[PDB]
Amino acid sequence: MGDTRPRFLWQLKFECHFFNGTERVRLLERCIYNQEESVRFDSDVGEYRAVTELGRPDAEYWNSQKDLLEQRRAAVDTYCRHNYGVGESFTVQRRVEPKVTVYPSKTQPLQHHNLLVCSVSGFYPGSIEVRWFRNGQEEKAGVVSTGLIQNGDWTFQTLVMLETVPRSGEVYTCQVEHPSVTSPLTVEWRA
Amino acid sequence: KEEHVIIQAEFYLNPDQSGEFMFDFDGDEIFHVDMAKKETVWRLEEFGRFASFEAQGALANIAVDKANLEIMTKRSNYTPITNVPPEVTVLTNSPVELREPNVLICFIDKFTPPVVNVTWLRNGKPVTTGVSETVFLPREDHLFRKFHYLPFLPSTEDVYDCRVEHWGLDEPLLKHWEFD
Amino acid sequence: PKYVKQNTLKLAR
Repeated sequence: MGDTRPRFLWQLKFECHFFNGTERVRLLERCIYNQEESVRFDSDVGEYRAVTELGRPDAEYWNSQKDLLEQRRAAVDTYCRHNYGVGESFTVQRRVEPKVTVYPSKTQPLQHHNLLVCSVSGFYPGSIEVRWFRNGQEEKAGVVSTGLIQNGDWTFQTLVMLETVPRSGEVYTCQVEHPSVTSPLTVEWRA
Repeated sequence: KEEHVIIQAEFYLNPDQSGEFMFDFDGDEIFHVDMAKKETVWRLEEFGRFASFEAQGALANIAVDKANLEIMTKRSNYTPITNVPPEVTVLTNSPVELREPNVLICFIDKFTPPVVNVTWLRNGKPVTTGVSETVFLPREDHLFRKFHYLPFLPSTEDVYDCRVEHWGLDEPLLKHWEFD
Repeated sequence: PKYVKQNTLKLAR
């Protein structure tokens, strides 16, 4: 790509952290130069604090401005709780059910073994639990999970794989628990 | 033990003269402001039927952010950013079935500064039909992530690559995908 | 329902 001129980056992050609905709220305003946070306002502290030397003059200056501090102190209500209410019904309350499929892997590394894949896709929110069972008994060894993959479009996916050495008659179950369903989803593979 | 986090994230980058303003909820974008068209762009279309945001407020913040960047550049005695190159992964959004529409996702993660060149290639040739992408999304370590998307019809005869260039890389990174 | 922003402050000069 060329153009190796030096670059200089300034980032601001106003973070509203919500605990138990909006029972407890913490506002953390952060200023970041390049990759280093320089100064922050933490509503649990109630005034600006420098994080590095570069942020010292800003915290000193902003802390001398009474109206500024009063607005920042009330922002847990006028900003965080306000914005939480604006979007609650389509963010906090968004629930999209996973699509769950089970299939043997197209590539089978070992003879007499069957790598099974449980694909859990399209869901929201990210909190999910995916388990494998063999004849009804949970497999707590031999399981590989890709972990939670955020797709960038308000959906997630995950893949959970089990190496079996199956016998005819055995029944393997992938079980998914997620806030969008009241009972676990299960998909079975019969060896 | 937090349940949720909403972040208003902004940046300005020189000498590119590039700014961004977005809101994030639990790591997903709610909206950003298009700096050129000067309008609010909702990440899912329906959000614009449920809420509003005055885009001119973002432009006013960005002007302040540009001026502040200049202040910090001088205050740091012109210390520039250290490039951090991205990690790139390509995956589909659902299990692949022959001739069943799907989407390829190119996930570009853990990089800074927020300037990248991304191209989808099919059989080595650039493809743009139906592609889309996100703006630069924040990370807790202050690096960035980004997603590019390519709807496609799986086939045994096509292979794909996500080609990514960034200042922290000395050569283009080509992340490959083909029907298994 | 309108999202509200926090205003960015001018740094010390």
